Amino acid sequence: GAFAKLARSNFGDPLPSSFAQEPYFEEEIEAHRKHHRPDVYIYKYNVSPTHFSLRE
Amino acid sequence: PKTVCVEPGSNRLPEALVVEKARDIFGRPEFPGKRVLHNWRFFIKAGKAATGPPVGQEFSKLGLKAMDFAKVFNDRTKPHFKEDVELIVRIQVYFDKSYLFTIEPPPTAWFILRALRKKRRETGPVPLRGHYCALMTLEMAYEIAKMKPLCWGRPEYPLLETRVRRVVGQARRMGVCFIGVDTPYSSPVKDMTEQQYTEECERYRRIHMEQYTTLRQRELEEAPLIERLHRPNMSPLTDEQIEEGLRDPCLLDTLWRASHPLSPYHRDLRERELARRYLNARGWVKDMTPEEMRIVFMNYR
Amino acid sequence: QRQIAEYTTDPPERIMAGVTGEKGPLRARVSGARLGLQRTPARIPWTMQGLHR
Amino acid sequence: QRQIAEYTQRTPARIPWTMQGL
Amino acid sequence: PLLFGYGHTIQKAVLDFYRRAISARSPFPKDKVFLFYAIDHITPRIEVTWLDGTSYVPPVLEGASSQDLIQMVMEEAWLAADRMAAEGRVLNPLAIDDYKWDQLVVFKKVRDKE
Amino acid sequence: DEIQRRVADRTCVQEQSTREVQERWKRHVVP
Amino acid sequence: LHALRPHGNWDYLPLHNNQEQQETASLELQGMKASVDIGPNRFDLNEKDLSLDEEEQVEKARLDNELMRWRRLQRAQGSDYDHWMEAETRRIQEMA
Amino acid sequence: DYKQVYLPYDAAPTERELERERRRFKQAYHGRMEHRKLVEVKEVPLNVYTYGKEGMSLPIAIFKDQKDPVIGPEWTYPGIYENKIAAQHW
Amino acid sequence: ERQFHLLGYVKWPKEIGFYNAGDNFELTPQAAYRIYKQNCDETFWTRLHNEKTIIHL
Repeated sequence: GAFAKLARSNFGDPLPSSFAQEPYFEEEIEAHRKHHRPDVYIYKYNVSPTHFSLRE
Repeated sequence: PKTVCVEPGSNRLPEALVVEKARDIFGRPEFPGKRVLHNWRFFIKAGKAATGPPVGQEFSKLGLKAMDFAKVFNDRTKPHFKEDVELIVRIQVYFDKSYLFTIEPPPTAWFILRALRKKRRETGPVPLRGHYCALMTLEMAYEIAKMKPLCWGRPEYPLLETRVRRVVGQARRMGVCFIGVDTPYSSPVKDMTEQQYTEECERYRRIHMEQYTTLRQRELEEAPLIERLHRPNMSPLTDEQIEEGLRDPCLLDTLWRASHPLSPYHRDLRERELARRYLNARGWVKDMTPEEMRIVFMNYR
Repeated sequence: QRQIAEYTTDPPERIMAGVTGEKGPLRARVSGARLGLQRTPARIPWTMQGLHR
Repeated sequence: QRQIAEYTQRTPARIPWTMQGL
Repeated sequence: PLLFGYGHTIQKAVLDFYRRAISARSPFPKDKVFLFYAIDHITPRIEVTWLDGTSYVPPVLEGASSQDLIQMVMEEAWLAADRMAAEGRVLNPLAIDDYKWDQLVVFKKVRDKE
Repeated sequence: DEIQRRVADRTCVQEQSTREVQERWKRHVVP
Repeated sequence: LHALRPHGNWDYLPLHNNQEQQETASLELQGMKASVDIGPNRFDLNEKDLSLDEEEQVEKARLDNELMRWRRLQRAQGSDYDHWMEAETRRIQEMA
Repeated sequence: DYKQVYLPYDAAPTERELERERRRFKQAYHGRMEHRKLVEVKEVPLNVYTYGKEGMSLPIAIFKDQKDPVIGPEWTYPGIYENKIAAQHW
Repeated sequence: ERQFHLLGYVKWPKEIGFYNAGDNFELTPQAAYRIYKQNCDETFWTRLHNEKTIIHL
């Protein structure tokens, strides 16, 4: 509706998209964490202020 | 009775004044390196000053102005040029509709026609007609190839001994017979005999082979970084040559074109690696010289 | 000590040492020391299973 | 005795003028 | 300066990145993009200094493409602009320009093709 | 060994910078 | 229109032939046209410089998966006896 | 047209030698293979000793100040003696 | 068992390693130390191998 108001025209496009036959997603991390995660490890697991995970 | 110069193969480079004028007119402007949209070649007379029909059609199709090209060509080519002389204009138009043109001397066919005084449709191939055209020697071909190098920044490269092969191939395709080839004897000498001329040809041939070998080795060992990236190379690089390559502005475009996977640089590298694998797979010992392996193949079919 | 480090290390090793990706530490860093392939987790997706020449 | 007897940087690129003059 | 003997995908990707940075979206990207040659056999690298002076070095590893380097640089640019806006820096906004008109020409070309 | 032999085909550097050092250490310490 | 035609001021530029002869043409006259007049000089702008949005990426991934499934189904659609014989014959002719 | 600048020799030839050289050069072979047929050459110059050896000015000039280049001796050009043997229709 | 032996994995004694509650192949610290003591000077051994041995210890 924002772009419709910007263009001063009514858009009547039906059925934009269905989800999927098997819609699978991955866990998204914060905009800064997901790229500035430090390689900090303890005995056998990764350690982050927000996540845990198995490390090898 | 007067001879210009008696020296074993010293008349290679043209006159100093004509070489300077050729470096002036036929030059290599600094190419920007942008994406090339079109590559055109035309034949334009330098004496006349007008907008050619084909170049005008090309510029109108591309939406460009032919009058600017005509003006710059008539301001750069009209002086210090003979009357009614053709020149090869190679235009490179980029995706920004910006065009850069270079001027080049007439082709070998034009040179041969001017040297033989034959006009149009006065020559034809032997398998088409059945008879040779006007007889020629392989000395006018040398003088013609003198004025057609690959780059006017270094007129000595490529070698005349290699240019003459292509120009004589073109003349033979045109349908011209020669005295040194296609004929068991050359033009006779009045002051000399046959055996003296034969032994003189032998000694001149061996000394010219020595000169050709040393000049080829020199030119192959000393080559700019652009030539190292565009052509094969097996010699070490000097610090002064590295500095000159860094001074060169086209180094960026040359490096990018060479890094392109389908470049001649990558082609030669893959060929060399394939030859290494070939030697490692079909070599008698480890230190098998490629020449020794070629001799092996020649002796063992 | 510094000379032995710089003499035993490699250019790709010193390049990929301080690098960290979106998935955390690089798989090369995590599984470069493989005490048998029975321990390796094999976390390569089906889209990445293929490898060019 | 026998052996001693035998013994005795970062530079700026040059942009072509067709790209640089503007 | 010299080109590696074996096919150097890293060198190719960095050259493509420089090409796309020269062709990047800016009134005059030549004032911000600079190329340097390292005769000391220094590995090819990129250094982006933001408006606040902070520097980012995208690690160019084996297998990374120019598109990957551009994605990394642009994500870090978004994060850096967010940091600027949070610090209180007044940033120039994105708008329509001649680069966008040329991209519209390319988009119409693609639409007419397929 | 299989890993190293399959990696060395498409490796970056063709020289023996680190592998020769490893072989030297092995030949000096192991036997 | 004849007055205000393009390159019409050239008739008034050259006041005399003396200045035109004194003006020596340089090689820079050929390269001065290889630069755009208004904008900056750019190396290339292709389809690979068109950024994709999230919905465009999803659409492209769905299209690629559909193409994969379509290829997998065409491999079985063309699995006819005569078509397989033709395919193997062409493969033999290509390898030989 | 050709312009005779200097004579390459010192002994003027005779009509009989000129005619015998022209008749000897009038015939030449074509190709080097089994399908080899003798053909006649056209446009034979009236002079053979001073046609394309030394002492002529070939009209291949491109520039105003560039005079018609003079033709030098046979040995002043490198590689011609091996070209006369290897530049054939192999 | 067929899939196990087809993929090519071996049933080691519990003193060496075993598949833990998450079916991950966990290696005994004693086994890791003995593997280190045997493969100290091999060609493939690395700083990461020493780090993982300390991790297991």
